[PDB]
Amino acid sequence: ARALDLLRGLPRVSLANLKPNPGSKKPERRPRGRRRGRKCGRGHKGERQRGTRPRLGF
RNA sequence: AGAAAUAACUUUGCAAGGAGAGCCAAAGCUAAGACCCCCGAAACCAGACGAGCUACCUAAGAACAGCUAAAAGAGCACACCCGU
Ligand SMILES: [Mg+2]
Ligand SMILES: [Mg+2]
Repeated sequence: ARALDLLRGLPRVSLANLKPNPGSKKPERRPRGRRRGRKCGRGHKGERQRGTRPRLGF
């Protein structure tokens, strides 16, 4: 084929070369820094923030 | 001191079928990736431990000078007790 000819002049494939397909492994989000975490997205004081808002549909 | 589903979005496989039984299917299924904090009440209920402090009670013991007065929850006043 065409690509199979490309592989001949590249380095050997091994577990040091692999990669995920771009766009698959979305990066993670952690509350650290001035953007992600100062209130970590939970908003001002209120039962929204503490994780105590009424049941779904109240 | 940011743990996780329901959908959605992205990338793969296979595609009228997907999935290694059960499930879904009028382009859908299978897989992965992403997203939901920490400290703090007065309390409540159950079972234990406490009357060597203090409140009261029981058994058997102990103390209460001297003076005045004689059988009195008597007067002055030590030990003793209390705490204006
Ligand atoms: Mg996380
Ligand atoms: Mg006693």
